[PDB]
This record gives sequence, structure tokens and C-alpha cells, in this order.
Amino acid sequence: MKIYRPLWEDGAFLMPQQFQQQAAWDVHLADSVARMGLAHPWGVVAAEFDDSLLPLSRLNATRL
Amino acid sequence: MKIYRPLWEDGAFLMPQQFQQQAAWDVHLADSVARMGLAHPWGVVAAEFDDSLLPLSRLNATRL
Amino acid sequence: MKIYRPLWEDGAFLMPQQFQQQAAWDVHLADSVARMGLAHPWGVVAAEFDDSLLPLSRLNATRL
Amino acid sequence: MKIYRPLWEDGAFLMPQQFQQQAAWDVHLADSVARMGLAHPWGVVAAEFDDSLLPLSRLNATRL
Amino acid sequence: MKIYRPLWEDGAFLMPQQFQQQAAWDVHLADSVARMGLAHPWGVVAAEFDDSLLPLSRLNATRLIVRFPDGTLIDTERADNLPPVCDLSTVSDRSLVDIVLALPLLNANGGNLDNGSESERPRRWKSERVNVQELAGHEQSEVAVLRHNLTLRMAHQENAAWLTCPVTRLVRDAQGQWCRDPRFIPPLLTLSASPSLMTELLELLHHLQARRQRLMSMRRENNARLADFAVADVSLFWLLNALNSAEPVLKELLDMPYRHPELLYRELARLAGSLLTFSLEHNVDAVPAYHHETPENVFPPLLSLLNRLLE
Amino acid sequence: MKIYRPLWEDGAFLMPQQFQQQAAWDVHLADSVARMGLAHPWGVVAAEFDDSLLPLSRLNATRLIVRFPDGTLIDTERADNLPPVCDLSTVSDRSLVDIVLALPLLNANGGNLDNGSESERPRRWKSE
Amino acid sequence: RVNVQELAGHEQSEVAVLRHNLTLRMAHQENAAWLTCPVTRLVRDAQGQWCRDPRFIPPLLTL
Amino acid sequence: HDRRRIPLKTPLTMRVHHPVSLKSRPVMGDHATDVNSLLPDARLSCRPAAGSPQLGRTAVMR
Repeated sequence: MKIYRPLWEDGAFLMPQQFQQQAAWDVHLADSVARMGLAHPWGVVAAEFDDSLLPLSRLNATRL
Repeated sequence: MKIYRPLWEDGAFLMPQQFQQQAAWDVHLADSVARMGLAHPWGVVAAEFDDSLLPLSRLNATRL
Repeated sequence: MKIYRPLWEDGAFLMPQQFQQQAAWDVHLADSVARMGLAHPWGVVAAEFDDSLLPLSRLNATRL
Repeated sequence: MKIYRPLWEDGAFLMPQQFQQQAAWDVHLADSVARMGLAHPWGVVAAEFDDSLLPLSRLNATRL
Repeated sequence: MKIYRPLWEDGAFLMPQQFQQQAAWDVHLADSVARMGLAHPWGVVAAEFDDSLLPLSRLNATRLIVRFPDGTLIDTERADNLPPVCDLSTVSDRSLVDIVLALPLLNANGGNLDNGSESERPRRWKSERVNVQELAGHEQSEVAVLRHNLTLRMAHQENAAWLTCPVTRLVRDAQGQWCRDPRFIPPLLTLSASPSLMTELLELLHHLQARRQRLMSMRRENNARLADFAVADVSLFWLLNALNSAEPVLKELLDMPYRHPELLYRELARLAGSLLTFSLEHNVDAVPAYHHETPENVFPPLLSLLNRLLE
Repeated sequence: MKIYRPLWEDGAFLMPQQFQQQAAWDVHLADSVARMGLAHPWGVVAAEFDDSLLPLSRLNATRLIVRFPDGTLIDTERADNLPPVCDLSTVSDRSLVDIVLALPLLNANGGNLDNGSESERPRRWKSE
Repeated sequence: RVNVQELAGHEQSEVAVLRHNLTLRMAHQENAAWLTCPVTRLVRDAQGQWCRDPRFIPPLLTL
Repeated sequence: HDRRRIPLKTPLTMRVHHPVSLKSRPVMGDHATDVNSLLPDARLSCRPAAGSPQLGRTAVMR
């Protein structure tokens, strides 16, 4: 998606894309530091549901 | 506890509560990466003292 | 070359060596995340080259 | 407990007990408003503690 | 009137007229809070008298807490002094005196009552000098506490440029002596300023529980009767519905001190309007309407209606 | 918006914070007593108008008793003057109009409307 | 001693505000002179840790 | 030198601008800086104040 990286010098000035790409870059490093969490893909650590809403044929989440 | 990642768009004032929360979220990501493998309350890395002053009962730390 | 955590006040002067010494701390954090199970100076993923100019004395990298 | 609300007309030297007994009397009037319909004393609105500090035993509070 | 908020600007000097305008605003906030649960203006928390000095005919108070309809609270235990003794000798040969408590009105031109020297206008806020200081370590110097100006007015109390709230009612006994009558009580912010009510309503509730116990003894003993189609058994089923639905609310409310009586009225009206349609031939107009501004000829005929239906 | 509250002893310089914070705390107490079995996105007690100017393009209000959901009381018989005349010169379709009684939002560094200075945000103000 | 801002546009200054002397005690001690309200309950768990019961309820002004 | 405070600048300008923006020196928050007794009490109309302070009235000790 062409994740750019901004340049801050004495004449550089403020934009929203200054901060959005720098936000995305350290998200992208979190996959590059996984050499087993890339072996198996991304996972699920907690998922808990409610059963009392089922006789009404509804469904609602609690923790995800 | 709660962690509030800011929205970035062309309206917002440059308020200091954005940067502290955005920097706080990256520690949580970098720790959820480290809990993919090990399981630990963290430990020391280096701890070296100076045995010169010790006849005068004063202890100092050169590197921690 | 030390790294300084910048302090986000309010009602002060902004300088780009707050942004730079902010940005250079997260990479140093991800380094010490990575160096907890693995123990080497890391290397290459997926180098690819061009071969057409090779009758002459010329090279051309394509993806690194 | 001998709550003395004072008066101010003229020439009265300022003195802290006027302010203190005024502030107490406002609390007492606002208490007697609430004690008309409900016949309940006060209680707890919110009490949230910290759970990540429990197995290393301490106890820190957040909202009381 | 015209109540004004002050502005605490820097460089605005000081005036005594500021603090009065501030302190006559939070009282108005208290009414604006409290009038989300009130029909009609207020009454008595508690009132206790000393009838021992009656053969030397007089009357004096002991403990008296009454709220007034402008938001003024009276406390003899913490804030105010007791009203002076009443002299009944000019009404020595009549039968009934209805005694109200009085504070004068407030107009927007005067203020306190300066030593009674100009006493054609009855005015409140009598001052006093008590020295109490000790919330940091010393007691010495002397402040001007404010006290109100309370009297008692009994027989031509209807000539009032005053605010009235009735407290007690005297009758001639057969030995010519006045005594306090155990009768109807001018209005209540509690159920504690009327021991006659706390004697009657406990009898009401203890009378209610026994009839329900009698009804349960009729039907639980026979297992066919729990779902029978007898024309009295359907009425008895619906009657246990009407009693079991309305017991624990009243049992909660009557194991309790002070609580405003409109809430109790809304729970007795449901029981009366339920049981009214069960064994009668009389009009729905037997239900009394609620008059709080009166001294309550509502609350005894209601209970006289309910004590007839349960037998 | 924190709400501080002071101590008095043995001679302290009277500062306007020591009165403002005390007024704010007694507003907050009355609202916390007012929650206690209610809802509080609260509303309007009484609103009365003046309706003669409708053959012209104007509108005027005569009585407003409004309680805002933060718990601030506005009582136009007592310590608040009626807002100025509404304006109807810029209305195209005649079912559009829905009128809201505005009131400027307070911030933790501002203050009053000193006239002779301009701003893109107003405040409550010293009048009289 | 903090610096509360005037709410009329000027600078702030240093006043003395009050702060309550609250504390956290345990029920099995002596608690005569204080004025208490219970807030939570701790139990012991299988590995020898402390954890919170989800079963206690305090006295509540709110649900 | 005196540690002055406010003058409130009339646009806030720290909207993070997309179409046109500038940095070099002027950056801030919302309030700048600019480096460059024996007295009586609450009586009537006009002489309460010692200007801004009010003391000299409750030293009853020492």
C-alpha cells in the first residue's frame, strides 16, 4: 500500500499524512519481528458469548 | 486499563493527549509480540557495581 | 548515540528533535524485543536481480 | 452539632468561622433534601481496582 | 422577588450585600431540586411539647423542627432557639385553640428587627453573639450568629401578616383543664411526627397479615382447591392475588422512619381500588382525594374504608 | 474540570478562586442529589412567547425557565434578561424552522465577554 | 498548594486547597475512630495467589 | 524580566492543516508567553479593598 516515511527538518511542516504513515510503519514492524507468529498466521486469544439471548434468537458478544 | 488511540484527520487541534496515548499503544503491541514465545516477569540485563568505596559503606552503580 | 524520550508539554515550543528522538525510540524497542530468543546480526530476505545487460558490464537490482 | 449560620450587615470583621459554618450548612440542607423520599443513607457509586498488580501482591486504586 | 448572582471579578472590592444574595440562591436550588416530587407546600418533621406546666396554664416547646414553604428550615437542635412561652389566660373561657407556628414575611425594603423600637412591622432575624471557633485550635473571638424570630399565635392567629403551620390543638377536659388531643395532624414530611399514625398503621398491617393467613389455610390444605372452578374459589384466588401483590410493599414502607406520605398514599390507593370491586354495591367516590394543605381529613377515612373491606 | 476547595485559617489572602470553586461545588452537590432516581438529559420548565410580530419577519420571547443537562439553572424572572429578537429574513421554505435556545460552552481557561474584543467563541458575561 | 486559574481570563496564583486523609484498612483490625464503608473482598487461589470474588456486593447508590 | 502570560491569539492555528501549512518558528499550544499589614474588613461602599490582598485581620495569636 506504499507505506511512506516522513522527513522532519527545519522547514518541514505539519500534515495529517505526516502522522498517519508513521503510525502505520510501526504497525508493519510488528509482523517483521515475528518469525513464529508469521509461521502460523494471526490468532485468537479470547472470545466469550452469551446464551440467554438465544431463545429470543438474538446473539451478543462480551469479550473479543 | 483503557488506551485511546487518536483519530487523525483535518480538524483536530494539536493537543498533547494524542501523543502520549499513541506512544502508549506501541508498548502494548511490542509486548504482545514478546508474549508469543516466552512467559515471564521481566529480568535484569546488566548490573555492575564499584568495590572501591565499600570500606566507607557507600555503594554506587556504574551501569544498570 | 543516546536516545531521549521527549516530553510533551502544553504551551511550549515544538522542535523537530522531539519528533526524531520520539521516532528513534520505537525501533530500539523492537530491537530488544527481537533479541530475546534470537542471537545474530540479521540479513537478507528475497533478493532478485536482472540479467539482460550482462553481455555488457552492467547490473540492475529489482527487489530487496 | 451547633451549626451557626452567620449574618453580614456592616462593620463585621472577616473571620473564618463564617465561611466554615456556611459551607457546612449548605451540605446539611442538601442532605435534608435527599432524605425526604428515599430514606436511604449514602453508599458506593463506583469502585474500580487494578488486577495486574494482584499476584505480585500490592493493591492500587483507580476510581473511588 | 429579584434574586441576583454575584460575579467575583478580580478588583471588585467587597460588599455585605453580595454574600446575602449568594446565600439566598442555593436555597432556591434546593426547591428546584425538591419540586420534582411534590404536589403541595410543606410541613412538620417533629414537634414535642411539655404538658406538665398546664395546671398553671401556660405552654412551652421542647423540640421543634419544621420546614416552611419558601425553603426555610427551622432547627432548634442546631441552628435556632426555642420560641417563647405562650400565655393562654385571655382565652381562659373557650374550648378550642388551634396553635400555629409563625415567622413574619420578608419585604424588599427593610430587614431585621432593630431592638423592637419600630415594632409596627414584625420582622425576623434577631441577632446573637456566641464565640465558637475551634476547627483549627482556638476558640476565642466572637461572631454574630443569626437567630430567627418565632412566636405562637392561637385564637386570632388568622390576623397573620405571617406564615403559619399548625402544630397542636387543645380542648377543655371535664375538669376544666386543657390537654393535648390525640387527633388529626397538620401536615407531615415524615411518618414519625404522629405516634397516633404509628399506632394505627401497625394495627392495620397486623390485621392484614392474619386475614391472608386465614385465606392460605383454606386452600393450601386441599390440593384440588388450588385449581378448582368454584365461584367462591375464583374470587378467593383473585383475592389472594390482590393481597399478596400488595403486602410486601407496605411491609417495607411501614418498617421505616421518615418518608414523605404521598408515596404511602399511592400504595394504599391501589389496595383500596383493587378491593373496592369485590364485595360491594357502593360508588367509586368512596376513595378520598388527597388534600395536603389541609390538616388531613383524608388519612383516617381511608383507613376506615380499608378496615371494613377486610371483614 | 477539576473542582478544588480551600482551607481557611488564621489570615489568608482572599482570592476569587476561593469563592468560585465553592460555588461550583454547591452546584455539583445539588445535581448529585438530583440524580438519585431520575434521568438528566434535562429540559424545560416553562416557555412563553410573544406572537404579534409574525406578519413581519420577527419573533420575541417573554419567559424562559430552562434547566440544561449539566445542571445549570436559567430563570428569566430572576437574574437573566431575555435573549434578543430572532431573525427571519433568510428563510426559503416555511416548514424548515426549528428553534433552539443556545448558551455558550465554558472552557477551563476563558472567562467573560469583555466587549471591545473579538472571538469565534462566546461566553457568559458581566452585564450590569 | 496548587495553581488554580481564575475563570475570568487572567493569570493564576497559588492557593491552599483541602485534601481528605483517606486510607485503606482491613475489617479484622480495630476500626473504632474511623467511619467506614466496605469496598472489596480478596480470597486465596490454587497456585497461592490473591484474587477477587465476583460474589460480594457493596451497599450501592447505583446499579 | 517578568514571566508574563496570556495574550490569547485569535485563531488557534494548531489545526493540523492539509491544504496550506507552515512551521519554522511559530508553534505553541493555546496560551503563549511574552518574556519581552493592618487592614480592615467587610464595610460599605468604598474603602474595603487593599487593592487585591486582604490581610491584617485575624492574627489573634502572635
